[PDB]
Amino acid sequence: QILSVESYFSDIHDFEYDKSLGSTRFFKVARAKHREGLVVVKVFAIQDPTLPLTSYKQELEELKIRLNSAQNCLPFQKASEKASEKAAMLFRQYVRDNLYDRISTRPFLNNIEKRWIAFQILTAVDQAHKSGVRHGDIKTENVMVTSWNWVLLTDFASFKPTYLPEDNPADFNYFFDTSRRRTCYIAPERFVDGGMFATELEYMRDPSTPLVDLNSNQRTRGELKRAMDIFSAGCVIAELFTEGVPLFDLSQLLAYRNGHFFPEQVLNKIEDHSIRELVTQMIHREPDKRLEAEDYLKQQRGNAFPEIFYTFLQPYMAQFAKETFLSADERILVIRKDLGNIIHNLCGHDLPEKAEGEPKENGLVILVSVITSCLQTLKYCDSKLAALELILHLAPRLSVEILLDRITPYLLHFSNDSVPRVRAEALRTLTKVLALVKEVPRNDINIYPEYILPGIAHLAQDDATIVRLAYAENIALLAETALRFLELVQLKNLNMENHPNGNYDTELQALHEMVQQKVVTLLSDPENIVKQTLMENGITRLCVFFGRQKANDVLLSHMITFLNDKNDWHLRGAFFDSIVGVAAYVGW
Amino acid sequence: SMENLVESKHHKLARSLRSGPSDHDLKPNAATRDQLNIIVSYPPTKQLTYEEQDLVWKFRYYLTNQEKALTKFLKCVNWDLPQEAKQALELLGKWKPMDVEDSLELLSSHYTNPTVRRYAVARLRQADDEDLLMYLLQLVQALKYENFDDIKNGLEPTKKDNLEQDLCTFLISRACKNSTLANYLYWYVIVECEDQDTQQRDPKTHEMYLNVMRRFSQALLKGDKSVRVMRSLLAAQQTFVDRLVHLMKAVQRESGNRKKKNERLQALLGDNEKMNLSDVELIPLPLEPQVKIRGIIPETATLFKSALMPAQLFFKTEDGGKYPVIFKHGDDLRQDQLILQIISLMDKLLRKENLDLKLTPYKVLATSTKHGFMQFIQSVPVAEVLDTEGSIQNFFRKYAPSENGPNGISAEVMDTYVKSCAGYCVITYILGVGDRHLDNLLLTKTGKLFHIDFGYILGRDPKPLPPPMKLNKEMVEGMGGTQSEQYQEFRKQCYTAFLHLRRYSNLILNLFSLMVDANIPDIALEPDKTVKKVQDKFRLDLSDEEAVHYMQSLIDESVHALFA
Repeated sequence: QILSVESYFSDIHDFEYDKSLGSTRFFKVARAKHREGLVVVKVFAIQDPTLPLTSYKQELEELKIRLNSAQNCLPFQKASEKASEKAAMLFRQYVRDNLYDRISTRPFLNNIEKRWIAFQILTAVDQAHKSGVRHGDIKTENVMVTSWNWVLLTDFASFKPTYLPEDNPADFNYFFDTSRRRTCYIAPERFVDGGMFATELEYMRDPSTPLVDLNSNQRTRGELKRAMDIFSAGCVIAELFTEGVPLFDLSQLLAYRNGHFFPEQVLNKIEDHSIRELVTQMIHREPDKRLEAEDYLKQQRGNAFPEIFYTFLQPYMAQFAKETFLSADERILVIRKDLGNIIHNLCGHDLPEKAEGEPKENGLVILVSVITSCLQTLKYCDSKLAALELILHLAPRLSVEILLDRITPYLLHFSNDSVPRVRAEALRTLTKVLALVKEVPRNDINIYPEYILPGIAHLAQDDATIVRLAYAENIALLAETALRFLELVQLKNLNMENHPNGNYDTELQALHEMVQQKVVTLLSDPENIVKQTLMENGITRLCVFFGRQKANDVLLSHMITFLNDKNDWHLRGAFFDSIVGVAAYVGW
Repeated sequence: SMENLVESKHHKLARSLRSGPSDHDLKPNAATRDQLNIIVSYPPTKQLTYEEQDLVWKFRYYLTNQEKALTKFLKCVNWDLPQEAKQALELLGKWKPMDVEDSLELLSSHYTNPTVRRYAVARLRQADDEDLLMYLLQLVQALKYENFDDIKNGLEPTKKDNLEQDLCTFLISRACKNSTLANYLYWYVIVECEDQDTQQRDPKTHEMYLNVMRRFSQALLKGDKSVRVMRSLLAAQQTFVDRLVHLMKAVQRESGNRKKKNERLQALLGDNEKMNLSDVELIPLPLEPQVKIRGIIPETATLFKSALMPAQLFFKTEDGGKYPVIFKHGDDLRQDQLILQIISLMDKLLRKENLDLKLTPYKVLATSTKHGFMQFIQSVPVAEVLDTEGSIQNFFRKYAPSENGPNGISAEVMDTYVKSCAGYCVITYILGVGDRHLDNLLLTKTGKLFHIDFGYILGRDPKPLPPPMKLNKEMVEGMGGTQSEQYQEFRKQCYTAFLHLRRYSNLILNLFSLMVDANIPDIALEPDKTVKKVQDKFRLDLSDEEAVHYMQSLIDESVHALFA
């Protein structure tokens, strides 16, 4: 109990996490406590050395006032409450997924609407805490983590010693901690740094390495929390998103004291007036000019979007309540979000066409991925229904978008292979996916079927749920449509290239011959599984058949695929003849 | 949440990135290969990407061929799936032999796989006394080994109650080959057998390490030749020193004044120390496994009059001569033992570049039970030697009238000084030495410079601190005059020197990546910032001698410093 994986503990803990020291502030640490066995990354602190101040009374009350409201921000489950002598460890969940870290972790997730959605979820928290007055707060990606509902749950701990980038596809780079200061890449405040002191503490003089060289603490003055100081900090975390990299240079900081800098605006949507102007409003002089989160909101690029936000925010508050009961959400949410659809991007008959022109109702809904990630959590077969409903609800995920989406589905055939007729659910969905007509972004897309499907077909040998197999021979032509869709990349690959003498036109076809030789392998491996199933008129063991006389059922459906392997009519004919000979005896 | 949602990502990421790369082997085609040859030539620190890792997982033929490029690919992979492991162990053989240097990186906890560890021993297969220099840093790397000790615990303790996979016999085959690498390494090991009760108490694995050291001693002694029992006996005789330092702990306790304790020491050492020192049969010296004692002279024996109780004594050896020695007892001196050892490693590479810094790497070791000893020193420690002299010039002239101040010509006294000074600034750049003063400045009148306060490092000072350079306003007297000659020679030596260490200290980045796993204070915070700071501080990012121009401006500011 009192120790755990460190002698340094006073209860059951999983691990020690990272430590750090500010230039603007003192030391800090992270800790992953297995409280009730549940391992969660709480704040580290010792009350032993902090007794002299214990000023925290106020801080704990403002915590109580703030944590009271479970909005799009992060309320801690017991933070204020978790002070003690050897262990003042402010309680929090398993956080270490800082924000730019998460962004570079899934560029697969990074998307036009998504960035804007994330940004807008943060914006609601900002305007709310300004109203529920907690003015003048600092910002960096240490302040946030990414939930299963993709909510930017904003905390109040802007140093996160657990923080940097993540899954960056281009890289050959050394470590980068302390990048423009004594810790992680900060967001400067022009009045704090360039005016008084970049430091938080009181004094009456002017150090450098922690920063005060600007002025003598105005001869013993305190902190002065204002909205203008908040606009300053927000402005620096934003550009990091846009450039994918921060703006923090000492030259840039001298230029910020000068109120005029060294821009190199790296994105057209960012220099797009929509984004450029309000950023510039933050940039000129935060108190001297004006920047208003309000002005920003009123002037949302599309004013449709604020409304799309706040309308569906009502559901997001229901999401914050859902921390009570997930399975209940799944199924009643099906009921509710029939209406949700009929409100938002309504189709009259609840099966959106996945390619409805240049979208006639204008959908690009990254929020389906939001909800998907919530509903990944295991509960009840309630889920089966909503998935089938979703298959029918063939909303406009692109080929690629549907493909991104395609991560969990077969993953859940696998995850509930135990219920054999989950195979039947998945059948319908994959048949639907196949029936959808779309373009393959890359050649390799089609190969993963050609290996995925093999794996799942072994699972078919584990238990033969017949329904899946019956559809197989049909959507065999649709998997050949996946090969047509691959051949569309062959059209794109052609779009990347620009008889008696023994001409050279063979070079144009020859690689497609080898591709076809490959696809013939992909006829042969079915021909293997098929000949095994063809001898397996029952799943056969110790002179007994698990009665795959059901082959006669699937036999009608089979004509679709039967065209494909047929030319070794010798081989097919022999196996079928062996079947005929016995059927002629046993079968009526 | 940490449920199927977490895993779903991993699959989608595994698909396309796995399954696609690795297939029927053939050579890379496009001129992007020429660009990529530059890209792969990025240094150790240069950690790989989510897409660059995939490219190497395609371009296997050139990787196989470039015998030392293999490691960059090995940074990319992990042995997650048997299918991975299959291709990995296939290619382990296939690849043109790895560098013995790059073989250091792969022994890290990053790569838990035994086959890698087994094959890395073949990549660095040279069983030679180069390992003794490696013993200056390797202990922190060896700290990543407390897993296989529990495995080999099944074997080594049990059995006694060259091509190989057994690291312990890689160890035995390489180390037992030399008496220095046996005994002195055991005394070095005795510094980790010291305090092993805490590594038993918090970890448990120090008890396994006590079994390991016991079973290494068994593995050596079972070797059963004169050599094997003899090394067991010399350790035992050297262990008598432990009795002597316990007696010296008691003599330290009977203090008086500096003279009254010195008399008590001279008397107690007269009977006890003369008798014991004469009594011991040819146990080796702390400075040298070959030199052996046959006496100690308690007459000239003296002490540094301070709480650490540093000793100043002279030992009539088997070799006749009266070798000067010093002990420090009741101190865990590991901060200094590591610093002087790393200094020795740097000095070896620097001597491979033909510049000698003229600093004194005094030997240090521990015999048993946190007691320890070192090579003694002759000194002129303070600005007071130069102040007793007329000037820096007059100081030269007094001692060595060949120099005769400005009027003579000092030759090698001055040459050794200038090349030494050009060395000491480079050491201060890298190590970030703290608490320097006019009283930490041992000017040996022969030309050998000793600035000394290495215990404060990584800039450990309250706020203002020593510079990355090595100059103060006293030296600004002599050097401001000899500006045309000595400051230029200083300036030229250091300029050429950095440019050579920019060539090959890449291996030190590997050493650093393992040697960083040591004990040095406050290391709980420093690592990631330190690795970035090292590469930035020596701006390997920018190979511009304009940085030396920037540093030379700082040098101008140093003479300026009364107003700069």
